[PDB]
Amino acid sequence: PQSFTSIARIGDYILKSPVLSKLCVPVANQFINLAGYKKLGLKFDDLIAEENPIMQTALRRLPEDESYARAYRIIRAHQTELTHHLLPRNEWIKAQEDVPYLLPYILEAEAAAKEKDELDNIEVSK
Amino acid sequence: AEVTQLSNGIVVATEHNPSAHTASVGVVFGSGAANENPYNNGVSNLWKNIFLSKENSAVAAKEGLALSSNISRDFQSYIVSSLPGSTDKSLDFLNQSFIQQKANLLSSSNFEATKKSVLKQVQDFEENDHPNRVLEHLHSTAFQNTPLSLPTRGTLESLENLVVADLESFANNHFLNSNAVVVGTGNIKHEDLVNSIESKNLSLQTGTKPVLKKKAAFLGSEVRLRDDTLPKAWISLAVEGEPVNSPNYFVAKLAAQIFGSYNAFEPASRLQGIKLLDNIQEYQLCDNFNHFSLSYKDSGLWGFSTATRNVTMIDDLIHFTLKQWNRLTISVTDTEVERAKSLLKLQLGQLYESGNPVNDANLLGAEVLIKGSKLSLGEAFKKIDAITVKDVKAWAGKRLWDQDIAIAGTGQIEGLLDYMRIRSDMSMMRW
Amino acid sequence: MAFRKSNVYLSLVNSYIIDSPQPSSINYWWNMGSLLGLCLVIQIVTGIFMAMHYS
Amino acid sequence: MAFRKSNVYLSLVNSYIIDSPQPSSINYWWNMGSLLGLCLVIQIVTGIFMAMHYS
Amino acid sequence: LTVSARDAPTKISTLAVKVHGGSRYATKDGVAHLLNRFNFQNTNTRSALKLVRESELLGGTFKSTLDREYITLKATFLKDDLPYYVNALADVLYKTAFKPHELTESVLPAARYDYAVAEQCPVKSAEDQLYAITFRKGLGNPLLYDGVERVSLQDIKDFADKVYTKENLEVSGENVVEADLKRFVDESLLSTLPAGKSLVSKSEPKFFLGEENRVRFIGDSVAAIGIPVNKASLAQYEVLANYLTSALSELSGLISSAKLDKFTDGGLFTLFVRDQDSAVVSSNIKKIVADLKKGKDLSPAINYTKLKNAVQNESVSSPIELNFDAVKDFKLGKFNYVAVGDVSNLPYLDEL
Amino acid sequence: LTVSARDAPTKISTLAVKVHGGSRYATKDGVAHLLNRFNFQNTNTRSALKLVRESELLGGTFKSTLDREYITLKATFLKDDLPYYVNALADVLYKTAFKPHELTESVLPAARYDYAVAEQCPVKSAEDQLYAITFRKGLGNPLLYDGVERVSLQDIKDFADKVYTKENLEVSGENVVEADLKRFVDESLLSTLPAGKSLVSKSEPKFFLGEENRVRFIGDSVAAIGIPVNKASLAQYEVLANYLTSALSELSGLISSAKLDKFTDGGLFTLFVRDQDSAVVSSNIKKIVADLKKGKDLSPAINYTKLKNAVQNESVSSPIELNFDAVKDFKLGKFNYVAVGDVSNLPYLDEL
Ligand code: HEM
Ligand code: HEM
Repeated sequence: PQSFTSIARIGDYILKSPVLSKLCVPVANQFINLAGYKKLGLKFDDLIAEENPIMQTALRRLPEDESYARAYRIIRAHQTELTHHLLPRNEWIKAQEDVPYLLPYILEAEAAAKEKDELDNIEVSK
Repeated sequence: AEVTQLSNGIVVATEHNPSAHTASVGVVFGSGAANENPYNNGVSNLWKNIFLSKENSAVAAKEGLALSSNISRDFQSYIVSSLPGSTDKSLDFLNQSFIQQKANLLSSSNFEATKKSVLKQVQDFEENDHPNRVLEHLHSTAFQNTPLSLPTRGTLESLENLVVADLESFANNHFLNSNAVVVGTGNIKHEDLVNSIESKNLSLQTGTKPVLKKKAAFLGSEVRLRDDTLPKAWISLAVEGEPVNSPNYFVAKLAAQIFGSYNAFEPASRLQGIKLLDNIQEYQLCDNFNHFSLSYKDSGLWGFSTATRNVTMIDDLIHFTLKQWNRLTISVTDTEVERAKSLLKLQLGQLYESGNPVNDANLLGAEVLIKGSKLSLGEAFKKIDAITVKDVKAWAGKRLWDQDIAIAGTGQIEGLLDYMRIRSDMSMMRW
Repeated sequence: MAFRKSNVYLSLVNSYIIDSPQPSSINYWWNMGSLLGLCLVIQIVTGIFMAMHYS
Repeated sequence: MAFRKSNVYLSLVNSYIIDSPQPSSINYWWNMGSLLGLCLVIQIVTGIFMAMHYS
Repeated sequence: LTVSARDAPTKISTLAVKVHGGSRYATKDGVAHLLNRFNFQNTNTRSALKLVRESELLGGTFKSTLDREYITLKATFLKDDLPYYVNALADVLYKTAFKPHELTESVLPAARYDYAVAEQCPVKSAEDQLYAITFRKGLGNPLLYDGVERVSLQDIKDFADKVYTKENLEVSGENVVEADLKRFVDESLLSTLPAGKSLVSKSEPKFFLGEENRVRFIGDSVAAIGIPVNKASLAQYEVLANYLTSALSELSGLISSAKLDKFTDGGLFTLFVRDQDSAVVSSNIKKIVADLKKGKDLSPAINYTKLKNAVQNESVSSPIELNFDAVKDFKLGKFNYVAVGDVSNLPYLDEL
Repeated sequence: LTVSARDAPTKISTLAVKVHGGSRYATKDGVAHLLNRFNFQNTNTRSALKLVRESELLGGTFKSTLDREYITLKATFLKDDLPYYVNALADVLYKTAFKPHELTESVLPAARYDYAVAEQCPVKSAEDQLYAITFRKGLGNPLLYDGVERVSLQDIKDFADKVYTKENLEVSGENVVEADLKRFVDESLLSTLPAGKSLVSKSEPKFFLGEENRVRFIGDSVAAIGIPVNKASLAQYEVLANYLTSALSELSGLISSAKLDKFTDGGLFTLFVRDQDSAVVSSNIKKIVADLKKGKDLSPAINYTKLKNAVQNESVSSPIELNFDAVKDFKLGKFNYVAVGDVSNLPYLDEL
């Protein structure tokens, strides 16, 4: 319900700042480590809720190999949570592996839908 | 631009265009298929096709003339087009074989071959061309038992009782000097056309056409020519619209242009600025639609036609387009009016300003025949630019909001609901 | 599609009492079922409003 | 097809409690709903058998 | 960058950028069709939705058409909106986005629709069979993509920057001021396009004669003959095409259609005889070739085809400037032949 | 009514009635396929369900096969059940019901399935194109019904009346007493069929050389050559067909398949090169004909040919009995050529 252009806007303003980044990105790294989705073998873009048309178009536009890897990571997380264990520590996602891979597709679909409604509520100057 | 003069009996109209490479003259009568019985239906088709016989058109081809003709509801035209230096060869042809010496055209063994090919033509129309035959059935059920209900091509049961006596009787009753405009488009000048139509002393006939005893009245009705062996479902649906010389003529054209036309398979037809598309695109309700505003002398028609293969959701297609029609009465925006203004100016510009002078001859003949002159395109644009949102709302409250409709359908129209649900869709309960 | 079909409950209402295809030839003896449903509503409502006072 | 699908009532029972596809990941907090169903049946039955003696 | 215009005191202007990028220049089969269906998708600076919803409010539409020689990018609009449309077409030529989601959602279903609508007409089948057996690897390329050889997205980008070059396009404007059009085509993105090579070859396209092909088909059956025409005898075959369909000939009731496709290096004369039953098509095509193997005096049809050529050069403005007066006689020589439909009852090239 | 049988001390008999009613003699395109798919439907006295149930309880199966020359009705069974299967085949030939509800429910979908699985192989597509361009309206008729010309039920009854005659069939039993079979094919309904005439010709089937056909196809690409063979040169092309697909040749890494179809009055040698990309099959077929146009000695492959001919005529005991001893050399003359698939990258006939 907060669309990703707003999140990216705030995050780019934080990361492009010299002071704000050096205070806030350590807190975010500790937040990511405490969150513990990586221990179940999941990247964060497997966590986003997919039942809106924006994410349905982003998942439809995602390429084939990325979609197969995403489906495997999801099925592995379900089987892991079914047994109340974690994954072995060699099977955890590393920080370099936790890449934003769906985010350009989400940002493109959101810019498309925003331009769509701004051109549906278009008004002329006459 | 257009100039129009009146000779001893004939009105002459030209649209001179000196950058054209063909010139085109002809005669446009004022009695189309709305001046027939249900029993001589198809006489104007037989005159169109004996004017374009092979032995009548071979004589025109040896002189470099190309024949054309058009049967409509109100008018009918007979056009001879050629190179700009040979306008009097065309006037000579149109005189010596259509106007005065029409006894070789109406030969038996020419009438029989032409009647046979016209019968084959309408037989292949009635079973293969589905959107146009439901537009003709929408006309035949909206205006029933009044003269506007007649198909322009005629009828297979009607056409096989026709003889040459019927053709010459219609010729005596309607091919008259009081009923005809002589048109000239292309780069023929007006003074040369009047000088060569008074150089020859051309006279058509001298009577006056019979005046019809009843005017066309819109009857809210339906007709269902259902056929489960066809792939799609073709549905035309219309209200009574404006006739020509209305004050609401261009408002009806603009209100049809608001909802426009659509094709499901062209990618730039899915991106139009119509608010109906983001209701009918999610489940792919239709293949195409087009919103028309057909204007005649007596009455008119305003509505749409669709073809769809989603035969399970026809009723929601009808429901969504009629709930989009309701917005013209209640909540049509400024932007939809401006967009339809620009698209209507483009559509009228492509219709009138086109390279073909046969089409200009048909349009100029019908317009000058019905109202004595022709409205220019600049005046048409100044009448389109003056339409406001209040004009569209007033017109839609008059002609659209809670009015009787006429429906015609063929194909798999089991999913199409009855008259009363569709008619109750014509006015929403203010929500 | 229409909201009376897209909804969970309104499609039940639609499919039973709004868009439900009935044979066109059925006569007034086919109103007895709707009549019995009205009768059942009458009995239940009046029974509750009397059981508020019955011992 | 099977009789538990080719019925009217057993189709509903099959679709809701027999062949209902559940996510395999759901923990023990996803039993509270069937627990509330059991509780509701308990309340209704014991209340009826006490209303047989309540004045 | 040949810019040409033609003024008029009227209301509708029409711009066209025509590129030598048709099927004749296609690298793989149907890349010209896929680039043509790609044409008006989104650019790097303006979406495809924004283009349509601003062109509707300015009062004009875009189209793009494919044939054997050209990819034509047409813009029909109200007369005093010209710089918007020259920048729109310049952006389409210079910077179009080429996204794979656009390939898989819009362009491939549009091309699949185009192929499925042209597949049902047996005259289009016979015409492409005729082109393919006459010219083999130039003009005889398939016109539409049907996926027999797989075209990637990189193939479409490579074809796009092969044919969208500054020497390979013309800009032609009906009802446009020519000075202002020339001022608006520079000071644009048609000045930044690569000055590539012009793909048109002034050679002769290496035809083949006496060939025959037979295609199974359900429905109407078509028998088609096809004759390649050089640059010299072009107008004799145009007079023949206008003579056979007019009322001057006794064969006009037997011929379904007859035309002459003209190019800058010759052309192809095609004749189709089509109906629903093979006995009539066999009888008719035997009568056509038995009458054309004897002479036909084409001199009655000269003024008629002068008019017809003026008519069909009103719509296009590609003038080929044909003589029509030195045309006296025709006699059929060698010809390629295509039978589409019930080919177990259509005649062979032996029997014609 | 030639009746021949070959006894054996063996548990399983088989019994074949072969009629000359295959696709060679089809009056309409695919009426033989529909009669073949119609064969073991119900007769007047016994339903088709009852035949299947009673034959299963007795222990045997029926089959009906269609090739170019024959329609074969085969019955495999346990040895002492002979007169049941004789009377079943006699009833199928004599009195089949020919009901429209059997045409539209069980025969037409089976034929549609047959054509839909034969379309997917480009080798069978190329083989029938080869037959059609070599022989035109004899053996060039299509094997399977595809509805290009509509075959009604009266056409199937007329074709069955034409070909199910007493002079047009052969009764051929294996592991069966010939005196018992000869007693059971009279004392039957095979002896009151119409004594018509045998449709086989003793002439030569009027071949055609130098022809070429190309059809597009999505999938594998097949380049095929085909050579019509007269009766006296049959053994040489059989030694060639077994030489080209054995290890004696340098070409069977390139040749996907090669065979020789033998009829009474000649045959057709077919060769197929098949791959998934067109460059491989193009260079392969160029190499095959470039080194078959120079000669080949086939005398190494004579004993191998005698072996393969023995193992492929062990099945049917009406073979052709070629000599194989006088074959030495082969040189490729003229031949018909078929491209299937990516036809604008496969070579043409004049490039071979
Ligand atoms: C199925 C529908 C019902 C039927 C057929 C029915 C029938 C009856 C009948 C015949 C009586 C006797 C009336 C008399 O003779 O005076 C009665 C009485 C009564 N019913 Fe019902 N009833 C129904 C539903 C209900 C319900 C649902 C309630 C309670 C909520 C209820 C509450 C009562 C009460 C309180 C009486 C008390 C005596 C009286 O006031 O008449 N009824 N019922
Ligand atoms: C929704 C489910 C129900 C709930 C939550 C509920 C709740 C309660 C509660 C809290 C009490 C008070 C218990 C006490 O303190 O003594 C009570 C009493 C009672 N309930 Fe219910 N009840 C339910 C269903 C029913 C039903 C359906 C009936 C009738 C058939 C019923 C009949 C009674 C009666 C008769 C009492 C009387 C006092 C007693 O015996 O305890 N209950 N209920």
